[PDB]
Amino acid sequence: GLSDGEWQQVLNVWGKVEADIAGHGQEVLIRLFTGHPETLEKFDKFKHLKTEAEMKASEDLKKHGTVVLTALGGILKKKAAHEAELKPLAQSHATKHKIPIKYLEFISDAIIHVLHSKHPGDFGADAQGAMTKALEEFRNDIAAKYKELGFQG
Amino acid sequence: GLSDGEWQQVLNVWGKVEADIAGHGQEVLIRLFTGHPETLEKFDKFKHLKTEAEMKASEDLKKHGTVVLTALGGILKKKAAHEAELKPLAQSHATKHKIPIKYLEFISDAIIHVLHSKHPGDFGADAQGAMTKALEEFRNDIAAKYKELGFQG
Ligand code: HEM
Ligand code: HEM
Repeated sequence: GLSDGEWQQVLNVWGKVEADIAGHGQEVLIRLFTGHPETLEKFDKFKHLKTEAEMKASEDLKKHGTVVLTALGGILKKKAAHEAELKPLAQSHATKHKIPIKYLEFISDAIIHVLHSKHPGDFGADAQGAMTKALEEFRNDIAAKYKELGFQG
Repeated sequence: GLSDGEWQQVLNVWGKVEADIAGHGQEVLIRLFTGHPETLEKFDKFKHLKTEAEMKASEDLKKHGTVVLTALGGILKKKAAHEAELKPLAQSHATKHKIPIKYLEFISDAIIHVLHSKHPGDFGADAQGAMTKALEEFRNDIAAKYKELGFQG
Protein backbone atom coordinates (compact mmCIF):
# COMPACT_ATOMS: atom_id res chain seq x y z
CA GLY A 1 0.00 0.00 0.00
CA LEU A 2 0.90 3.72 -0.29
CA SER A 3 1.77 5.87 2.78
CA ASP A 4 -0.08 9.24 3.24
CA GLY A 5 3.09 10.88 1.77
CA GLU A 6 3.10 8.76 -1.45
CA TRP A 7 -0.72 9.23 -1.92
CA GLN A 8 -0.14 13.02 -1.53
CA GLN A 9 2.48 12.97 -4.37
CA VAL A 10 -0.03 11.00 -6.56
CA LEU A 11 -3.01 13.31 -5.78
CA ASN A 12 -0.80 16.44 -6.31
CA VAL A 13 0.19 15.50 -9.91
CA TRP A 14 -3.40 14.29 -10.61
CA GLY A 15 -4.52 17.91 -9.96
CA LYS A 16 -2.37 18.88 -13.01
CA VAL A 17 -4.06 16.12 -15.13
CA GLU A 18 -7.54 17.49 -14.19
CA ALA A 19 -6.59 20.99 -15.51
CA ASP A 20 -6.62 19.39 -19.06
CA ILE A 21 -7.99 15.83 -18.85
CA ALA A 22 -8.65 15.52 -22.66
CA GLY A 23 -5.11 16.67 -23.63
CA HIS A 24 -3.47 14.25 -21.15
CA GLY A 25 -5.81 11.42 -22.27
CA GLN A 26 -5.06 11.93 -25.98
CA GLU A 27 -1.27 11.97 -25.29
CA VAL A 28 -1.49 8.79 -23.11
CA LEU A 29 -3.46 6.83 -25.75
CA ILE A 30 -1.19 7.93 -28.65
CA ARG A 31 1.90 7.00 -26.55
CA LEU A 32 0.32 3.56 -25.84
CA PHE A 33 -0.77 2.91 -29.48
CA THR A 34 2.58 4.03 -31.00
CA GLY A 35 4.74 2.07 -28.48
CA HIS A 36 2.57 -1.11 -28.45
CA PRO A 37 0.53 -1.30 -31.69
CA GLU A 38 -1.18 -4.59 -30.66
CA THR A 39 -3.10 -2.47 -28.04
CA LEU A 40 -4.82 -0.45 -30.83
CA GLU A 41 -6.16 -3.80 -32.28
CA LYS A 42 -8.40 -4.09 -29.13
CA PHE A 43 -10.31 -0.92 -30.24
CA ASP A 44 -12.70 -1.95 -33.06
CA LYS A 45 -13.99 1.68 -33.12
CA PHE A 46 -10.43 2.99 -33.94
CA LYS A 47 -9.89 0.59 -36.96
CA HIS A 48 -9.74 3.74 -39.21
CA LEU A 49 -6.67 5.14 -37.28
CA LYS A 50 -3.66 4.02 -39.41
CA THR A 51 -0.98 6.72 -38.58
CA GLU A 52 0.08 9.01 -35.66
CA ALA A 53 -1.38 11.95 -37.72
CA GLU A 54 -4.79 10.17 -38.03
CA MET A 55 -4.66 9.45 -34.23
CA LYS A 56 -3.98 13.16 -33.45
CA ALA A 57 -6.88 14.20 -35.78
CA SER A 58 -9.45 11.77 -34.14
CA GLU A 59 -12.28 13.48 -32.14
CA ASP A 60 -13.25 10.11 -30.60
CA LEU A 61 -9.69 9.09 -29.54
CA LYS A 62 -9.43 12.35 -27.53
CA LYS A 63 -12.95 11.75 -26.06
CA HIS A 64 -11.90 8.19 -25.03
CA GLY A 65 -8.70 9.56 -23.39
CA THR A 66 -10.99 11.76 -21.23
CA VAL A 67 -13.15 8.66 -20.34
CA VAL A 68 -10.01 6.67 -19.33
CA LEU A 69 -8.27 9.29 -17.14
CA THR A 70 -11.59 10.39 -15.52
CA ALA A 71 -12.30 6.73 -14.51
CA LEU A 72 -8.70 6.19 -13.30
CA GLY A 73 -8.68 9.44 -11.27
CA GLY A 74 -11.89 8.35 -9.50
CA ILE A 75 -10.45 4.92 -8.66
CA LEU A 76 -7.13 6.40 -7.38
CA LYS A 77 -9.02 8.92 -5.16
CA LYS A 78 -11.44 6.26 -3.78
CA LYS A 79 -8.49 3.86 -3.10
CA ALA A 80 -6.54 6.60 -1.24
CA ALA A 81 -9.67 7.49 0.84
CA HIS A 82 -10.11 3.80 1.87
CA GLU A 83 -6.36 3.47 2.68
CA ALA A 84 -6.50 6.64 4.93
CA GLU A 85 -9.08 4.89 7.20
CA LEU A 86 -7.79 1.24 6.97
CA LYS A 87 -4.04 1.88 7.47
CA PRO A 88 -4.11 3.44 11.00
CA LEU A 89 -6.44 0.62 12.25
CA ALA A 90 -4.19 -2.16 10.84
CA GLN A 91 -1.08 -0.33 12.26
CA SER A 92 -2.44 -0.17 15.89
CA HIS A 93 -4.04 -3.68 15.84
CA ALA A 94 -0.75 -5.24 14.50
CA THR A 95 1.80 -3.25 16.60
CA LYS A 96 0.08 -2.07 19.87
CA HIS A 97 -2.96 -4.39 20.48
CA LYS A 98 -1.49 -7.48 18.59
CA ILE A 99 -5.01 -8.75 17.59
CA PRO A 100 -4.95 -12.09 15.70
CA ILE A 101 -7.14 -12.52 12.56
CA LYS A 102 -8.96 -15.29 14.56
CA TYR A 103 -10.19 -12.58 17.06
CA LEU A 104 -11.31 -10.32 14.12
CA GLU A 105 -13.32 -13.40 12.96
CA PHE A 106 -14.94 -13.62 16.47
CA ILE A 107 -15.98 -9.91 16.48
CA SER A 108 -17.29 -10.26 12.87
CA ASP A 109 -19.47 -13.18 14.07
CA ALA A 110 -20.64 -11.04 17.07
CA ILE A 111 -21.64 -8.12 14.74
CA ILE A 112 -23.65 -10.55 12.51
CA HIS A 113 -25.31 -12.06 15.64
CA VAL A 114 -26.28 -8.62 17.09
CA LEU A 115 -27.65 -7.37 13.70
CA HIS A 116 -29.73 -10.58 13.27
CA SER A 117 -30.97 -10.21 16.93
CA LYS A 118 -31.86 -6.46 16.68
CA HIS A 119 -33.10 -6.38 12.99
CA PRO A 120 -34.61 -9.85 12.21
CA GLY A 121 -37.30 -8.41 9.87
CA ASP A 122 -34.72 -6.40 7.82
CA PHE A 123 -31.36 -8.30 8.17
CA GLY A 124 -32.60 -11.43 6.32
CA ALA A 125 -30.56 -14.27 4.74
CA ASP A 126 -29.42 -12.20 1.69
CA ALA A 127 -28.48 -9.10 3.78
CA GLN A 128 -26.68 -11.37 6.34
CA GLY A 129 -24.79 -12.97 3.39
CA ALA A 130 -23.80 -9.45 2.16
CA MET A 131 -22.50 -8.43 5.64
CA THR A 132 -20.64 -11.79 6.02
CA LYS A 133 -18.81 -11.11 2.70
CA ALA A 134 -18.13 -7.43 3.64
CA LEU A 135 -16.57 -8.36 7.04
CA GLU A 136 -14.52 -11.20 5.41
CA GLU A 137 -13.18 -8.67 2.85
CA PHE A 138 -12.38 -6.26 5.74
CA ARG A 139 -10.44 -9.00 7.61
CA ASN A 140 -8.55 -9.88 4.36
CA ASP A 141 -7.66 -6.16 3.90
CA ILE A 142 -6.29 -6.05 7.53
CA ALA A 143 -4.47 -9.42 6.99
CA ALA A 144 -2.69 -7.99 3.87
CA LYS A 145 -1.47 -4.96 5.98
CA TYR A 146 -0.44 -7.34 8.81
CA LYS A 147 1.77 -9.30 6.31
CA GLU A 148 3.31 -5.95 5.12
CA LEU A 149 4.04 -4.86 8.79
CA GLY A 150 5.65 -8.32 9.45
CA PHE A 151 2.98 -8.99 12.15
CA GLN A 152 1.86 -12.65 12.19
CA GLY A 153 -1.93 -12.35 12.75
CA GLY B 1 -16.38 -8.53 -4.02
CA LEU B 2 -19.99 -7.65 -3.13
CA SER B 3 -22.65 -7.11 -5.87
CA ASP B 4 -24.16 -3.57 -6.09
CA GLY B 5 -27.29 -4.66 -4.14
CA GLU B 6 -25.12 -6.44 -1.52
CA TRP B 7 -23.17 -3.19 -0.73
CA GLN B 8 -26.48 -1.28 -0.55
CA GLN B 9 -27.75 -3.90 2.01
CA VAL B 10 -24.57 -3.36 4.12
CA LEU B 11 -24.96 0.46 3.95
CA ASN B 12 -28.72 0.18 4.81
CA VAL B 13 -28.15 -1.93 7.96
CA TRP B 14 -25.26 0.38 9.02
CA GLY B 15 -27.82 3.27 8.97
CA LYS B 16 -29.77 1.26 11.63
CA VAL B 17 -26.53 0.69 13.64
CA GLU B 18 -25.87 4.47 13.58
CA ALA B 19 -29.42 5.21 14.92
CA ASP B 20 -28.35 3.52 18.25
CA ILE B 21 -24.59 3.11 17.96
CA ALA B 22 -24.03 2.97 21.79
CA GLY B 23 -26.55 0.09 22.20
CA HIS B 24 -25.16 -1.80 19.15
CA GLY B 25 -21.55 -1.37 20.39
CA GLN B 26 -22.40 -2.59 23.93
CA GLU B 27 -24.20 -5.69 22.57
CA VAL B 28 -21.37 -6.52 20.08
CA LEU B 29 -18.63 -6.36 22.78
CA ILE B 30 -20.83 -8.28 25.31
CA ARG B 31 -21.43 -11.02 22.64
CA LEU B 32 -17.66 -11.17 21.85
CA PHE B 33 -16.53 -11.28 25.53
CA THR B 34 -19.24 -13.83 26.67
CA GLY B 35 -18.81 -16.10 23.56
CA HIS B 36 -14.96 -15.85 23.56
CA PRO B 37 -13.68 -14.87 27.03
CA GLU B 38 -10.02 -15.12 25.76
CA THR B 39 -10.72 -11.83 23.83
CA LEU B 40 -11.55 -9.89 27.07
CA GLU B 41 -7.89 -10.50 28.23
CA LYS B 42 -6.72 -7.97 25.52
CA PHE B 43 -8.60 -5.12 27.37
CA ASP B 44 -6.72 -4.19 30.59
CA LYS B 45 -9.67 -1.77 31.30
CA PHE B 46 -12.46 -4.48 31.09
CA LYS B 47 -10.79 -7.82 31.97
CA HIS B 48 -12.31 -7.60 35.57
CA LEU B 49 -15.92 -7.60 34.09
CA LYS B 50 -17.40 -11.07 34.90
CA THR B 51 -21.12 -10.92 33.83
CA GLU B 52 -23.34 -9.43 31.04
CA ALA B 53 -24.83 -7.18 33.82
CA GLU B 54 -21.37 -5.76 34.85
CA MET B 55 -20.41 -5.31 31.17
CA LYS B 56 -23.75 -3.48 30.53
CA ALA B 57 -23.11 -1.07 33.48
CA SER B 58 -19.53 -0.22 32.26
CA GLU B 59 -19.46 3.33 30.74
CA ASP B 60 -15.88 2.52 29.45
CA LEU B 61 -17.12 -0.62 27.56
CA LYS B 62 -20.04 1.39 26.02
CA LYS B 63 -17.59 4.20 24.94
CA HIS B 64 -15.30 1.60 23.31
CA GLY B 65 -18.12 -0.21 21.38
CA THR B 66 -19.08 3.16 19.81
CA VAL B 67 -15.39 3.80 18.75
CA VAL B 68 -15.22 0.30 17.17
CA LEU B 69 -18.50 0.53 15.19
CA THR B 70 -17.69 4.16 14.11
CA ALA B 71 -14.28 3.03 12.71
CA LEU B 72 -15.76 -0.09 10.99
CA GLY B 73 -18.66 1.91 9.45
CA GLY B 74 -16.19 4.43 7.95
CA ILE B 75 -14.02 1.64 6.43
CA LEU B 76 -17.11 -0.18 5.01
CA LYS B 77 -18.40 3.09 3.41
CA LYS B 78 -14.96 3.85 1.84
CA LYS B 79 -14.64 0.23 0.57
CA ALA B 80 -18.17 0.41 -0.96
CA ALA B 81 -17.21 3.67 -2.77
CA HIS B 82 -13.99 2.17 -4.19
CA GLU B 83 -15.77 -1.06 -5.27
CA ALA B 84 -18.55 0.92 -7.07
CA GLU B 85 -15.88 2.35 -9.46
CA LEU B 86 -13.43 -0.60 -9.62
CA LYS B 87 -15.92 -3.50 -10.12
CA PRO B 88 -17.61 -2.29 -13.38
CA LEU B 89 -14.20 -1.46 -14.94
CA ALA B 90 -12.82 -4.94 -14.14
CA GLN B 91 -16.09 -6.53 -15.35
CA SER B 92 -16.09 -4.82 -18.80
CA HIS B 93 -12.32 -5.19 -19.33
CA ALA B 94 -12.50 -8.96 -18.51
CA THR B 95 -15.78 -9.93 -20.23
CA LYS B 96 -16.27 -7.49 -23.20
CA HIS B 97 -12.85 -5.88 -24.04
CA LYS B 98 -10.70 -8.90 -22.91
CA ILE B 99 -7.74 -6.69 -21.83
CA PRO B 100 -4.64 -8.57 -20.54
CA ILE B 101 -2.91 -7.21 -17.37
CA LYS B 102 0.24 -6.61 -19.55
CA TYR B 103 -1.75 -4.06 -21.61
CA LEU B 104 -2.71 -2.24 -18.34
CA GLU B 105 1.05 -2.19 -17.55
CA PHE B 106 1.72 -0.65 -21.02
CA ILE B 107 -0.86 2.15 -20.38
CA SER B 108 0.60 2.68 -16.85
CA ASP B 109 4.05 3.21 -18.48
CA ALA B 110 2.46 5.75 -20.91
CA ILE B 111 0.73 7.66 -18.06
CA ILE B 112 4.04 7.88 -16.06
CA HIS B 113 5.90 9.09 -19.23
CA VAL B 114 3.26 11.78 -20.11
CA LEU B 115 3.13 13.09 -16.48
CA HIS B 116 7.01 13.23 -16.36
CA SER B 117 7.09 15.03 -19.78
CA LYS B 118 4.34 17.58 -18.93
CA HIS B 119 4.95 18.20 -15.17
CA PRO B 120 8.64 17.59 -14.30
CA GLY B 121 8.36 20.09 -11.34
CA ASP B 122 5.59 17.96 -9.67
CA PHE B 123 6.89 14.56 -10.90
CA GLY B 124 10.44 14.01 -9.62
CA ALA B 125 11.91 10.56 -8.81
CA ASP B 126 9.95 10.21 -5.47
CA ALA B 127 6.57 11.25 -7.02
CA GLN B 128 7.22 8.92 -10.00
CA GLY B 129 7.97 6.06 -7.54
CA ALA B 130 4.65 6.80 -5.75
CA MET B 131 2.65 6.81 -9.05
CA THR B 132 4.41 3.54 -10.17
CA LYS B 133 3.27 1.94 -6.85
CA ALA B 134 -0.32 3.35 -7.17
CA LEU B 135 -0.77 2.05 -10.76
CA GLU B 136 0.78 -1.39 -9.85
CA GLU B 137 -1.75 -1.62 -6.93
CA PHE B 138 -4.58 -0.63 -9.35
CA ARG B 139 -3.46 -3.41 -11.77
CA ASN B 140 -3.30 -5.92 -8.86
CA ASP B 141 -6.89 -4.91 -7.82
CA ILE B 142 -8.05 -5.57 -11.44
CA ALA B 143 -6.14 -8.91 -11.53
CA ALA B 144 -7.92 -9.93 -8.28
CA LYS B 145 -11.32 -9.28 -10.01
CA TYR B 146 -10.19 -11.11 -13.22
CA LYS B 147 -9.36 -14.19 -11.02
CA GLU B 148 -12.91 -14.07 -9.46
CA LEU B 149 -14.40 -13.99 -13.05
CA GLY B 150 -12.14 -16.85 -14.31
CA PHE B 151 -10.61 -14.48 -16.88
CA GLN B 152 -6.88 -15.20 -17.37
CA GLY B 153 -5.54 -11.66 -17.87
C1 HEM C 1 -5.91 2.93 -16.80
C2 HEM C 1 -6.41 1.94 -17.51
C3 HEM C 1 -7.77 1.90 -18.08
C4 HEM C 1 -8.90 2.56 -17.69
C5 HEM C 1 -9.09 3.41 -16.45
C6 HEM C 1 -9.90 2.30 -18.68
C7 HEM C 1 -11.21 2.79 -18.61
C8 HEM C 1 -12.19 2.59 -19.57
C9 HEM C 1 -13.53 3.07 -19.51
C10 HEM C 1 -14.09 3.95 -18.40
C11 HEM C 1 -14.20 2.58 -20.59
C12 HEM C 1 -15.66 2.83 -20.91
C13 HEM C 1 -16.61 1.99 -20.02
C14 HEM C 1 -16.25 0.52 -19.99
O1 HEM C 1 -16.49 -0.15 -21.00
O2 HEM C 1 -15.75 0.00 -18.96
C15 HEM C 1 -13.26 1.80 -21.34
C16 HEM C 1 -13.56 1.18 -22.53
C17 HEM C 1 -12.62 0.42 -23.23
N1 HEM C 1 -11.34 0.15 -22.86
FE1 HEM C 1 -10.45 0.72 -21.24
N2 HEM C 1 -9.40 1.49 -19.60
C18 HEM C 1 -8.13 1.21 -19.34
C19 HEM C 1 -7.21 0.46 -20.06
C20 HEM C 1 -7.48 -0.14 -21.28
C21 HEM C 1 -6.52 -0.72 -22.17
C22 HEM C 1 -5.06 -0.81 -21.84
C23 HEM C 1 -7.20 -1.19 -23.27
C24 HEM C 1 -6.70 -1.84 -24.51
C25 HEM C 1 -5.42 -2.06 -24.84
C26 HEM C 1 -8.58 -0.87 -23.06
C27 HEM C 1 -9.57 -1.15 -23.96
C28 HEM C 1 -10.88 -0.64 -23.84
C29 HEM C 1 -11.86 -0.83 -24.92
C30 HEM C 1 -11.68 -1.60 -26.22
C31 HEM C 1 -12.98 -0.18 -24.51
C32 HEM C 1 -14.28 -0.05 -25.28
C33 HEM C 1 -14.10 1.15 -26.25
C34 HEM C 1 -15.33 1.43 -27.05
O3 HEM C 1 -15.52 0.87 -28.13
O4 HEM C 1 -16.20 2.23 -26.64
N3 HEM C 1 -8.72 -0.24 -21.85
N4 HEM C 1 -12.05 1.80 -20.69
C1 HEM D 1 -14.21 -4.74 13.61
C2 HEM D 1 -13.12 -4.88 14.32
C3 HEM D 1 -12.39 -3.82 15.06
C4 HEM D 1 -12.42 -2.46 14.92
C5 HEM D 1 -13.12 -1.66 13.83
C6 HEM D 1 -11.63 -1.90 15.95
C7 HEM D 1 -11.44 -0.52 16.13
C8 HEM D 1 -10.70 0.03 17.17
C9 HEM D 1 -10.44 1.40 17.36
C10 HEM D 1 -10.94 2.54 16.47
C11 HEM D 1 -9.65 1.53 18.46
C12 HEM D 1 -9.10 2.84 19.01
C13 HEM D 1 -7.96 3.45 18.11
C14 HEM D 1 -6.85 2.44 17.88
O1 HEM D 1 -6.13 2.04 18.83
O2 HEM D 1 -6.68 1.95 16.74
C15 HEM D 1 -9.42 0.22 18.98
C16 HEM D 1 -8.66 -0.06 20.12
C17 HEM D 1 -8.45 -1.36 20.59
N1 HEM D 1 -8.89 -2.52 20.03
FE1 HEM D 1 -9.89 -2.68 18.37
N2 HEM D 1 -11.15 -2.90 16.72
C18 HEM D 1 -11.56 -4.07 16.24
C19 HEM D 1 -11.34 -5.37 16.71
C20 HEM D 1 -10.65 -5.67 17.88
C21 HEM D 1 -10.60 -6.93 18.54
C22 HEM D 1 -11.24 -8.17 17.99
C23 HEM D 1 -9.83 -6.79 19.68
C24 HEM D 1 -9.47 -7.78 20.73
C25 HEM D 1 -9.91 -9.04 20.79
C26 HEM D 1 -9.42 -5.42 19.70
C27 HEM D 1 -8.68 -4.86 20.70
C28 HEM D 1 -8.45 -3.49 20.85
C29 HEM D 1 -7.76 -2.94 22.03
C30 HEM D 1 -7.13 -3.72 23.16
C31 HEM D 1 -7.73 -1.60 21.87
C32 HEM D 1 -7.11 -0.62 22.86
C33 HEM D 1 -8.19 -0.32 23.92
C34 HEM D 1 -7.76 0.73 24.90
O3 HEM D 1 -6.63 0.66 25.42
O4 HEM D 1 -8.53 1.67 25.21
N3 HEM D 1 -9.93 -4.75 18.59
N4 HEM D 1 -10.06 -0.69 18.18
